[PDB]
Amino acid sequence: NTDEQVTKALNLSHFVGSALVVKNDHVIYNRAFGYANKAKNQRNKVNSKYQILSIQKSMTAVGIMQLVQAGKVKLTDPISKYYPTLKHGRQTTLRQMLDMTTGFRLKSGSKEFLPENQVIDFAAHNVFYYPDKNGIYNYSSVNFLLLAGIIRKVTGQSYQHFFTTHFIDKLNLNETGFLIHGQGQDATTGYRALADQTLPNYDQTMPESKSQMANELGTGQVYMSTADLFTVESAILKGQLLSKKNVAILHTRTATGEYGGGVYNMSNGIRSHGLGYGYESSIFLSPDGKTGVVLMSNYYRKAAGIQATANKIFTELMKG
Repeated sequence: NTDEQVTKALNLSHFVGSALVVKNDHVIYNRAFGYANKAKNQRNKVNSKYQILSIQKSMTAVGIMQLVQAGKVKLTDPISKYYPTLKHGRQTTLRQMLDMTTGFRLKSGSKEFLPENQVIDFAAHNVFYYPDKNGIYNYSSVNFLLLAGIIRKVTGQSYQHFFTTHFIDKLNLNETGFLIHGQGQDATTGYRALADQTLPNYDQTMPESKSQMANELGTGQVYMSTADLFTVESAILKGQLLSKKNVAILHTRTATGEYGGGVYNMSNGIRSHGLGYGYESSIFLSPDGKTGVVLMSNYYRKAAGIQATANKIFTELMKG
């Protein structure tokens, strides 16, 4: 029984959050564990909202590739086309930015809360360039912040506007939004764990300032339910937002990394993972978008990471 084996694996890892498993487009597991907000005695629910974190990068990537399908950008474009004031790494292509094969890094964003255009400007002006990292896989969030800046520049509207129109309104997502506006009903709280902690105690909540939220432009500023996250990633692989031909060009690994077009590309589908602000997010999805696992947790513990758990579940699920 899938339910017994998934529940046992989630209990063993002291899972806190919501868990979703889908096999051939049928939900075969949908359960929540522990507390959304311990002080208010609010349990996590299957439709609770959690931070998608870096999994938002897969959606920023699709936004870029939509602009490619519409003939407004090319993947061979240099970053200097969109950011003419850059001194260094000007030849870096949109393709590299999408694959995390750039030498760009932003050490930190602004300490103040800034509107989108000033976040983008802060990045363009403070980003460091390491020539040694050019062309080789290295995770660097600023790549996707700068890609969200390209969406803004090309469209003449906000990234929030792009995201709301192209995902939230488009797929009728009822548990999806930006954290900066508040989660609303069935909100979760992020909890801070210690390095060695496995057992949830809800001792410490984890702060996130409005500046931190603004600084996650394109990279990790959105909440979703498990269902909403599965809807989006499934819709992508199924050709609902972008041609399947363009999905395959986007989701192409590199010589040095599985990562390609905002996801990790494996032999048996895709993986995306997020960490931050007390949260962890994990999705594993089959190539056809019909089989996979979403775990989202508001109580990240290094010593009880949810990605290993999702991976184990997914590996078994894909055996049949």
